[PDB]
Amino acid sequence: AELTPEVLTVPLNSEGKTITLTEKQYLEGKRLFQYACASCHVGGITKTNPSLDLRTETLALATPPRDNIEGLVDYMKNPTTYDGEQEIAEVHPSLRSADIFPKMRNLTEKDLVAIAGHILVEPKILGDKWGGGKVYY
Amino acid sequence: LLFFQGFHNWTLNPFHMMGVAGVLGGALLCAIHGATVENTLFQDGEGASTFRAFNPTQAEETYSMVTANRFWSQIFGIAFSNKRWLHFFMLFVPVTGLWMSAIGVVGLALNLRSYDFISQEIRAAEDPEFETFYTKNLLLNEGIRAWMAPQDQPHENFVFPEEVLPRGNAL
Amino acid sequence: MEVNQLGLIATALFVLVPSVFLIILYVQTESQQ
Amino acid sequence: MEVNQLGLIATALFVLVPSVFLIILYVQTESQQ
Amino acid sequence: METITYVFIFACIIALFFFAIFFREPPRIT
Amino acid sequence: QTLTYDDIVGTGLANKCPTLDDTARGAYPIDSSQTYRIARLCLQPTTFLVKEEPKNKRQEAEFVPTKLVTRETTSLDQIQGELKVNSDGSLTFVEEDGIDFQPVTVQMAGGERIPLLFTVKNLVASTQPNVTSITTSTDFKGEFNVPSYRTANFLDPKGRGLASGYDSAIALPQAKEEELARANVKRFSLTKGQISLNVAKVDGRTGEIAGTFESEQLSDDDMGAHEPHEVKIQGVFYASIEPA
Amino acid sequence: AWKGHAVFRNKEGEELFVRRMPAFFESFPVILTDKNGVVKADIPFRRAESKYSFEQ
Amino acid sequence: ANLWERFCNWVTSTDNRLYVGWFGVIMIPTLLAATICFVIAFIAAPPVDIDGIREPVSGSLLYGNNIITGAVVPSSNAIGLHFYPIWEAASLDEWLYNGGPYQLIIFHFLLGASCYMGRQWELSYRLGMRPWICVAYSAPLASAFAVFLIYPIGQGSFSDGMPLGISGTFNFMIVFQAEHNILMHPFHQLGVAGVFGGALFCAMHGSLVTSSLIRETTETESANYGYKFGQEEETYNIVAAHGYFGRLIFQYASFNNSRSLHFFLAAWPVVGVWFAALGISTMAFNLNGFNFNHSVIDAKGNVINTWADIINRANLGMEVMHERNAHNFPLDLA
Amino acid sequence: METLKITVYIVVTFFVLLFVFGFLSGDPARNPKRKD
Amino acid sequence: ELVNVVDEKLGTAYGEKIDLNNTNIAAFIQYRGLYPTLAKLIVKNAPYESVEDVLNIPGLTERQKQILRENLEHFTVTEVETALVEGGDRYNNGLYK
Amino acid sequence: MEPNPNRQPVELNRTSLYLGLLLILVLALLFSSYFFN
Amino acid sequence: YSLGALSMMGFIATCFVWFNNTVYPSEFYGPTGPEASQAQAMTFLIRDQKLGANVGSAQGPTGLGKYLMRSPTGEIIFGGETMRFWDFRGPWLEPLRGPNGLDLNKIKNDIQPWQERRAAEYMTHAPLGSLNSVGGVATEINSVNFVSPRSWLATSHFVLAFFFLVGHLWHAGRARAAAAGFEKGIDRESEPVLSMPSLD
Ligand code: CLA
Ligand code: CLA
Ligand code: CLA
Ligand code: CLA
Ligand code: CLA
Ligand SMILES: CC(C)=CCC/C(C)=C/CC/C(C)=C/CC/C(C)=C/CC/C(C)=C/CC/C(C)=C/CC/C(C)=C/CC/C(C)=C/CC/C(C)=C/CC1=CC(=O)C(C)=C(C)C1=O
Ligand code: HEC
Ligand SMILES: CCCCCCCCCCCCO[C@@H]1O[C@H](CO)[C@@H](O[C@H]2O[C@H](CO)[C@@H](O)[C@H](O)[C@H]2O)[C@H](O)[C@H]1O
Ligand SMILES: CCCCCCCCCCCCO[C@@H]1O[C@H](CO)[C@@H](O[C@H]2O[C@H](CO)[C@@H](O)[C@H](O)[C@H]2O)[C@H](O)[C@H]1O
Ligand code: OEX
Ligand SMILES: [Cl-]
Ligand SMILES: [Cl-]
Ligand SMILES: [Fe+2]
Repeated sequence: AELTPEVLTVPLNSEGKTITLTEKQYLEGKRLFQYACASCHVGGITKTNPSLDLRTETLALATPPRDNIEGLVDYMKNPTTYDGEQEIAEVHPSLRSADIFPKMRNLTEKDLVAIAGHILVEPKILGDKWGGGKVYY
Repeated sequence: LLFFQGFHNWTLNPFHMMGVAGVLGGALLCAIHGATVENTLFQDGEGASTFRAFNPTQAEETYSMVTANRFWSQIFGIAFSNKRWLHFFMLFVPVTGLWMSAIGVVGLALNLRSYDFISQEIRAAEDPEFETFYTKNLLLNEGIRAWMAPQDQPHENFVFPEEVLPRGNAL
Repeated sequence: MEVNQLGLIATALFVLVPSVFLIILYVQTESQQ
Repeated sequence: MEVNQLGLIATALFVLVPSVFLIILYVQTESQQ
Repeated sequence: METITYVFIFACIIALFFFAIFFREPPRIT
Repeated sequence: QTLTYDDIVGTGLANKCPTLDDTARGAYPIDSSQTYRIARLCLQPTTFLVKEEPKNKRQEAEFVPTKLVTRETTSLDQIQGELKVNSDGSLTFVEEDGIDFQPVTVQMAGGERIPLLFTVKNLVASTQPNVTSITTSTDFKGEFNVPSYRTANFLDPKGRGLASGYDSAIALPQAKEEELARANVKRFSLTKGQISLNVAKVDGRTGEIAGTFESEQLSDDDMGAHEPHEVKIQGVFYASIEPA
Repeated sequence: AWKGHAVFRNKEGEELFVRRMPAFFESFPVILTDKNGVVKADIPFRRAESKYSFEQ
Repeated sequence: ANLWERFCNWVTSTDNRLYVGWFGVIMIPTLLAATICFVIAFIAAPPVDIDGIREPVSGSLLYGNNIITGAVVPSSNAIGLHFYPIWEAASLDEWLYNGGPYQLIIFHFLLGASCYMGRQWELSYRLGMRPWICVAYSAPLASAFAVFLIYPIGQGSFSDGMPLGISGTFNFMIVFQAEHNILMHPFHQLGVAGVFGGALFCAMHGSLVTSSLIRETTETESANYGYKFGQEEETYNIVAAHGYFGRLIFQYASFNNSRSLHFFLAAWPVVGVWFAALGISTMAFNLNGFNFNHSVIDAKGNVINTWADIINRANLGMEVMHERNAHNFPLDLA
Repeated sequence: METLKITVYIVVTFFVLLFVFGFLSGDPARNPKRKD
Repeated sequence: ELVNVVDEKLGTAYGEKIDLNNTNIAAFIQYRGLYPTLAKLIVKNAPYESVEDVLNIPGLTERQKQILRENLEHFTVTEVETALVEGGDRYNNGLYK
Repeated sequence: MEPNPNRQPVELNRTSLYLGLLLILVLALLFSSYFFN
Repeated sequence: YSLGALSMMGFIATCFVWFNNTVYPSEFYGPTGPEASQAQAMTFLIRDQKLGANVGSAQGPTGLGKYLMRSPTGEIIFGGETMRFWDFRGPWLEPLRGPNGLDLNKIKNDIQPWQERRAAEYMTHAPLGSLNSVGGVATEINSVNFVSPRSWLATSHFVLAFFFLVGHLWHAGRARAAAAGFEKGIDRESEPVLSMPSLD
């Protein structure tokens, strides 16, 4: 098995358009995920709130849907609760709270797309391992 | 090693225990005999590094058996006084232990385990407040079997759904 | 506890039988000239 | 039959304890000069 | 019976320690 | 003069209800139109008594004294709730929230440990009627809930529990279940307990009342594996009344 | 006596098969599959998120 | 001589059947205190709430255990690292419930066993020996400090010390592997090399000396009567033994210097057990054994399992099951 | 409990003082060779 | 006889739906719009005599009612099982990952 | 320390062995029924 | 004598770095072992209270309070396994403490977002990691490259303090023997034990 274009094609937005990531931005996304996110979201779970994970099916039921690149990027700019009712930037890392989350400081838009790509690609690779926790280790 | 804990409860097996005693007793004898010889050496030369004072063609003992005996009799109560018995016992201890463990493994070939103490299982089944370190180990063993068997025995095609896996609270 | 009914006799003989064997051989050694 | 649970060990020791006592004294007598 | 048996065997071992230490065959230099 | 955590820590004073000077023999006027509130109710047990079980049916089923073995972990504190003046000028206390339970283990003569969930959970306690002032003669009397001492996720040593765990004895794969059924099938008890709080000292100015209590409740039944004992708990209380 | 052969069926009428204990296992979970080895029912350990229970 | 000078001469007397000494004046009361309490606790102590969760574990013979399952249970998790002597308890029944005997035993034991090391130095000095038997003993001593004291300190509770019983020992080992992957830690691996090698070298040295015993006896008697206690002559032919073992392997693989040989027999298990003790004592601060879980990834990114991944499944099974009612939050942090 | 605490404190102090004063009591000179 | 009440409740609609009287709050993540705001309000204002009593929680906005009305098909009500509601188990039942 | 001069050798001849064993076995055979009861 | 002193100091430094968050500030060295375990109980207290839970009255599986319980001297402390670490003191936690320990009214009302961020950060940076620097428990997958400085500093200095204890014993015994004059072995002519009465 290889890391094909078809593995690397993820929904760009919610209307239906897709983007195909390169292997270089997949691997930059995994590096930037590990650097900025994996302390809480190793393997696609969430250590500090295990009820919510990074499975695509959970990201799809979020409000607004986060199961596409534009939805994931917007979360990294202005994170909300799962229903979209409260902005949670004072307790979740984001670009608007990069003063209190200093690892968010120099992330560019290409960096957020790369992280968003890694979050969407990784379940297509790992299956239920992504977001499944220790049962699937 | 972890298969034998989880499936055979091999730590509970008295033949393995005899093996452990022979291995650890062997390493103890190795350490103590070496250290005893090195610290009861006769001064046979002028160097502070004392290895040069030995010659393989010497007839004389290089260390004082009498001093070693007096030392150990006063420290530990008993001591060797026969060098031949001492060295035989050093053969005997690790060799007997390994033989004992081999006998245990032969039993485990047929799943003839020392898995459980029947009297504690009867009591634990009827008295939900009775808990021992043996009962705790059995739960650990049940975790090992369930969490490892699907990937450790892939010929079986075990599908253990997440709800059947034994887990304690939270973890 | 509900233990094996033969465990006491099995343990008592496992002790007593080789222990008395060694005692017999010890005592008759001491009595030799 | 529903017998005393200690009857076997009581009988086994009642045999074995004085029997081994006599054997010890016999054997060490034979080994004297 | 079990508890008595274990303690009995243990107590014999402690007694054997006593004899092995204080009533050993004395090491004699010859 | 008012202590901090560094003065309190390790001394055992944290397990004590606060007291009132002997001068505070006052009265707290209850205005029958105002809403009041308990800002902090603290119950400090001093005595645990357990009823014995005579195998006879008859005999004197007396409460016997027990020794605490789980150390200074016994007080309920920071309990709040509304104090609703009723029609007749009786006050009813509706427990809302706080540290309103403590597992306690006591030991009887002979070594029997008795675990109990010492609690005032969902306390609804009422006074007498016609009480315009909380006085040193007021007596709150009330009923509370005693949930199961273990909750539903608790696993026994053989891995059996209620919401989790095995439902059988896995060590005896071919034993007859029907006598293991009381140990195999876990059950969550929910019982009622009965408390009477006797006001002894009122700081009528501040609104701090203090007194004694007596509580009667069942001990733990070990998820239904055995019968619980009747336990009587006696101690002291402190409450602070505050107009909401 | 032989109690006879037990045939397990779900509420949809499909025959289930209990996965048998291998000899290695002092204890084994109760897992019921269809004829294609897909898990259809079980006796779960944690009940709270169980989807395959015999009651369900 | 005054009474103090007479007492000092008694204490340091080499004529005492068992050497007392200054370390002995500490060792003797402490070890007697630890022994007596251990024996009484092992026989008769009531159940102990080891996990601080009002779930007492029965460790003693009178409470249903046999020799194999019985233990002196570690003190309660609610106590943590707090010093819990008898006087701190409101009653003996509370001290017993909370696992008081464990703290009393291990503290007297470790103090006593430290003085056993000093006493070994002391007698060697009085006898004119070289002083380093005590250094060899520092290996098992460090191991005892590791499991009874250092591990609890780094973990924050004497409830994580090794129980004083046989099955309790096994529980300690299994949980340790679950939480630290001790098998994959090179210090434990050096420990194993220390003990397997030590038993190997014990067998080898015993066998080579026994093989090279010089004939002084007939077939009808034990060859051990060929040696007389305190004889000046060597009782075995070390040149013959070297000539055998240097042909078994090759000539330069074999010791011909008995002093070098015996130093090696000392140093191998001792250095190996030191690494084992440091292993436990460094896993006390949660620097764990090697984690290769998901180290092998294919071209797509599929995890390819290795034997380390199979170990992790076993580790998970112990981890999810151990102390099954004690955890309230997702991560096992201490 | 207080009486037990004082008894252990006394006993422990007694044996510690024996150890310290005993090692202070010319310990290097208690050896079979150089009794300086 | 002696029955496991949690196992028995899996034979009811609790086994198939979100029981508003009993189900732990994390099951509201299964459908869009419930968690944590509406889920917190539903758990707090329980018990309910029917599912449609969930539209009587006071203070709900108009869009909040519309969310609940979309999701009435996924809700059920049973008897309050004390084994599921005591200890705060509706908020944290010790299940994580 | 000088040895103890009161020490004496002990003897049991073979016939005494046979008599004693006869005694012990017959007492065993006699009392065994009562010990089992 | 110096080796004995250095060993003692090494052991003290190991404890200093492991437990002390004053001269080893957690903002530089990461949370202590106790600090992270306390930070986890706090994190889930905060999350569950935000969902509507009454944290002072929640029973855990054993009957002890799931979030809050009493220490053996009555102070209100975090529950679960972190009951062992109730003596932890840290600047992010001390504003929740009252006279009787953790104050339930301050917990309901006065947890700031900076404390919520700090608790989550500390819980996810516990000093637990593998020798190849994989962060978290031994059962964790590879992803996070983390071993806390406190773990590196404590482990190193325990190792060093121990061998320096061994060195003290080596050199103290040798200096004693060399001063008395038997460090090179027993003199064959005046072997001391042969001038002693037999023990039995
Ligand atoms: C105190 C801890 C301890 C100790 C001291 C032991 C000791 C032992 N274990 Mg036990 N074990 C333990 C804990 C312990 N165990 C625990 C907690 C478990 C979990 C249940 C186990 C699980 C376990 C299992 C599953 C087994 C053991 C076995 C044994 C025995 C191994 C003997 C041996 O040397 O094999 C080593 C191998 C040999 C001696 C064979 C000969 C090797 C040849 C000669 C080597 C040739 C090398 C060649 C020249 C060069 C190689 C190339 C090189 C590059 C490598 C020994 C008695 C084994 C046993 O009982 O066997 C009978 C066994 O199978 N143990
Ligand atoms: C060699 C004698 C000896 C020693 C060292 C100990 C040591 C101990 N006992 Mg034990 N004990 C002993 C004999 C001893 N015991 C005897 C004979 C009995 C029967 C009466 C007991 C009965 C007993 C019980 C019932 C208990 C103890 C407990 C203790 C522990 C705490 C004691 C304490 O807090 O004192 C306070 C310390 C002092 C007063 C120190 C003063 C010493 C000098 C003056 C100061 C120098 C200190 C400094 C460290 C320098 C040391 C010298 C160094 C440089 C070499 C401690 C490990 C308790 C325990 O085990 O808790 C878990 C406990 O409950 N003991
Ligand atoms: C107090 C001593 C100390 C401590 C706590 C650390 C800690 C650290 N170092 Mg540093 N470092 C040190 C001394 C220390 N180092 C020394 C002496 C050197 C020169 C070699 C370095 C050079 C160095 C480099 C180049 C790097 C680090 C890095 C690191 C970090 C990761 C280490 C790692 O992955 O280890 C891997 C674990 C090992 C290699 C195991 C070593 C086990 C030792 C050798 C056992 C010692 C036993 C004893 C001394 C000998 C016993 C013998 C017996 C017979 C008596 C960690 C913070 C890395 C980093 O992250 O930088 C930012 C990094 O790149 N260190
Ligand atoms: C591989 C060898 C090795 C390495 C790399 C280290 C490395 C380290 N050790 Mg370790 N140590 C070692 C072996 C080693 N050690 C051994 C063998 C022992 C004995 C067992 C120790 C005992 C030891 C202790 C007890 C401690 C350390 C500590 C440390 C750390 C800081 C060292 C320091 O600042 O000292 C101090 C430096 C000096 C004493 C030199 C003088 C410095 C002057 C006085 C500083 C003045 C500054 C002042 C502010 C000036 C301002 C001027 C002003 C007017 C502006 C460092 C990581 C410390 C630590 O972090 O503990 C965890 C610590 O407490 N070590
Ligand atoms: C690990 C324990 C330990 C052991 C077995 C030894 C052993 C020895 N020490 Mg060393 N010592 C140690 C730790 C140890 N030491 C430490 C940590 C230091 C730094 C403070 C020293 C400082 C030191 C000096 C200055 C000297 C020795 C010397 C010696 C040697 C001669 C006897 C003597 O005077 O001892 C003294 C014993 C100690 C200082 C401590 C021994 C500790 C054990 C546990 C006994 C403690 C008993 C105590 C009374 C218990 C208190 C209990 C509590 C409840 C109050 C002997 C080999 C002497 C020597 O001849 O060197 C050439 C010498 O002059 N040691
Ligand atoms: C009722 C109560 C309280 C219960 C008790 C509690 C409890 C839990 C009990 C423990 C039960 C227990 C004993 C279990 C262990 C059972 C067990 C595993 C049995 C093993 C049995 C068995 C047959 C094993 C087979 C292998 C085997 C033979 C091992 C023997 C190991 C052994 C004895 C090794 C020797 C150890 C040792 C300390 C020897 C010291 C020798 C010594 C004095 C050397 C000194 C010395 C060195 C020299 O170099 C010179 C020159 C001289 C002169 C000299 O002197
Ligand atoms: C811990 C300190 C975290 C770090 C670092 C990051 N996240 Fe996170 N994340 C965290 C929590 C507690 C939550 C739940 C918040 C809530 O109350 O709703 C989240 C949530 C997300 C989500 C939404 C998941 C969903 O199912 O909708 C996403 C997509 C997400 N986080 C992404 C994300 C990224 C990309 C991060 C790195 C930059 C990151 N998180 C950091 C905790 C923590
Ligand atoms: C479980 C039941 C076990 C019960 C055990 C019964 C033990 C009985 C002990 C019998 C002991 C006989 O004790 C033994 O007596 C013989 C002679 O009789 C003594 O022997 C002595 O006298 C004989 C004959 O003069 C000499 O040859 C010999 O050299 C001398 O030592 C032994 O030195 C002494 O040890
Ligand atoms: C821990 C608390 C105590 C701290 C002690 C520190 C105080 C410092 C001065 C203490 C004095 C020690 O002084 C020491 O005393 C002893 C006993 O009295 C003297 O007297 C000793 O004489 C010789 C050796 O010299 C011994 O054989 C004899 O048994 C002993 O009486 C030592 O020769 C002297 O060196
Ligand atoms: O005590 Mn004993 O084992 Ca040490 O990790 Mn956390 O704490 Mn408990 O869980 Mn796992
Ligand atoms: Cl466990
Ligand atoms: Cl926990
Ligand atoms: Fe030898």
